[PDB]
Amino acid sequence: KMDDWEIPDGQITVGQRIGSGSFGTVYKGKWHGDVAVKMLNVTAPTPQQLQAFKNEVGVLRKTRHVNILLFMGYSTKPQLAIVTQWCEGSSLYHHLHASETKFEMKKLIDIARQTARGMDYLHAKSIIHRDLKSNNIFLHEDNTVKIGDFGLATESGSILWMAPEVIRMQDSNPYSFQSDVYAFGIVLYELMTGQLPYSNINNRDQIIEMVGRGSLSPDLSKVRSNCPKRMKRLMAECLKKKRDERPSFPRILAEIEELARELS
Amino acid sequence: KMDDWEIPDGQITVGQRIGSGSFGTVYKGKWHGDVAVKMLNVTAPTPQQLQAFKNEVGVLRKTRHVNILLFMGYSTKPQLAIVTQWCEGSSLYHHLHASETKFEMKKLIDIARQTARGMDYLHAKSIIHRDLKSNNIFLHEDNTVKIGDFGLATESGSILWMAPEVIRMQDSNPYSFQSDVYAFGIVLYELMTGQLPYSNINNRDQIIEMVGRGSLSPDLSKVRSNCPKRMKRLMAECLKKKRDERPSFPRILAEIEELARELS
Ligand SMILES: Cc1ccc(C(=O)Nc2ccc(CN3CCN(C)CC3)c(C(F)(F)F)c2)cc1C#Cc1cnc2cccnn12
Ligand SMILES: Cc1ccc(C(=O)Nc2ccc(CN3CCN(C)CC3)c(C(F)(F)F)c2)cc1C#Cc1cnc2cccnn12
Ligand SMILES: [N+]
Ligand SMILES: [N+]
Repeated sequence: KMDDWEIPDGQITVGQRIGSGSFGTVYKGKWHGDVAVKMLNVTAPTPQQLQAFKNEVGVLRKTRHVNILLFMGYSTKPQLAIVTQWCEGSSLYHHLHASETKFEMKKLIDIARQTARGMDYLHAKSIIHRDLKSNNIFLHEDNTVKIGDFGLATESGSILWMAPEVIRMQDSNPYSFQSDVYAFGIVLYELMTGQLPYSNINNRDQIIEMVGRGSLSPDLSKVRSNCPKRMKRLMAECLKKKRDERPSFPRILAEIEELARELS
Repeated sequence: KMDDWEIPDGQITVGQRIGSGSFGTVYKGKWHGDVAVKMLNVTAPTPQQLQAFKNEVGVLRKTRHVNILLFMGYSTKPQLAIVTQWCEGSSLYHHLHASETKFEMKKLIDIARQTARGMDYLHAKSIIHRDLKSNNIFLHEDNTVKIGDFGLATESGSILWMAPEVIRMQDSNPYSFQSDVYAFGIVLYELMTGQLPYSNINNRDQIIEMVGRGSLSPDLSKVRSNCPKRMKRLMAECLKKKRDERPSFPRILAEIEELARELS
């Protein structure tokens, strides 16, 4: 039952504020070591806010994997809050797009590989991320990928990871395993090029229209010269405009693991 | 309910055998990346073996902390098995007592600190380890302590970590939070001296008798010259012959965290 992960009031020490976001405000904290606490920052949660809290706790409780941010518990007083492990360092987004760090290809592949492990796990439990993007991939201790859904803005933007069908939305719910695969394709692009797609287009509404219609797609000729050819091909497959031509994660993971195994 | 963490048959790939032990046989495996699988290696589990399996799953399910080995799931077919994350490297025992590695003091303190985090967490949930010893402290990636209860023999032996009251056993069940604190004291000794206590005594039965009676205790004059004085004092307190003079983990952890914070 849910109360097994309830942390009684008074035990958590809230420290430095990290950021407010779409899912609450995040702090560093102490509770049997370092933790992160995401607070619903709100005077009277409505029943919808309560349901959403419950939903996040419910899904996080189903995850036990080294590449999924570790859920540790929740509290309902002093306020609504979710507690996770504390990750040191910063996001993949931060490393690629807003830092002097340039990773070696082995490391780039290892990041890809870990990210694929996490996603394969989530898909195996029928969990659809919907917000996979480099800013939701934390490089804990610069080494271990932790996927989360942090809701913190970068230093929609996020429309860069959306599959064509997600942008078009001609049915109610266009999200799927295959849409997460597309987003993962865009993370691969980021890794293998160092860049965000469509850097030479300055109108987010044209990017939206054009990706939706199939007239614009990421320029794969930009991948670095030492990107393995099978990586570039997998990326192309993850980015297929037609949802059902994209591969599934078990195959994605196996093929990346094969690339990583060869580079010693 | 328990079945939420059941992994269906066929999904796990069992690889290299690691060791048989007191709690089953351990293999490296693949399941959405690397895992360890501990197999009950047995043709017809008795009801006691089944209960013990359930007990291990039940306790491991209550743990979500970065310094407790991550439980991931179990199977009941092909055989009884528990699945955890795969730890790279080796045990603390291995590093201190059977390797060329000599750690710096900062690192030794950080190991102490992480181990204290894990133990404080387990005690906060009323979990008594009973087998805390350096061979049950894994240094994952040489950096992150993962406490488990692996049951694998080293390259009782384990009587070295037993508090006097545990050896004497004048009541049925001499185990407690305070007995885990003593064992942690002996891990501190290992860290700060590089050695097992009582290396100049070759009769395990005399060590047993004498620790039980209070006539023999670890020689703390052996700690390395750069061991902080407050560390040496905490170790002395964790090793108190009288159970109730030993500190609790919240205090143990706070004082180690204070030592670690000062060394930058
Ligand atoms: C305190 C906290 C609480 C919660 C979460 C959080 O990630 N929530 C989460 C919600 C849902 C899902 C899965 N769903 C996605 C939606 N989808 C519709 C359904 C499936 C997942 C996922 F991991 F499974 F992806 C995570 C993160 C933080 C953090 C933190 C933290 C830790 N270190 C640092 C360092 C700097 C900054 N922050 N930080
Ligand atoms: C597959 C597997 C399954 C289970 C366990 C296991 O640790 N079980 C466990 C049972 C009980 C308890 C707590 N109780 C102690 C008793 N006490 C009476 C009650 C409280 C805990 C603890 F972590 F909480 F301590 C752990 C470990 C392995 C492993 C592995 C593995 C992973 N990487 C490697 C690399 C090399 C070798 N092995 N390996
Ligand atoms: N990082
Ligand atoms: N290690």
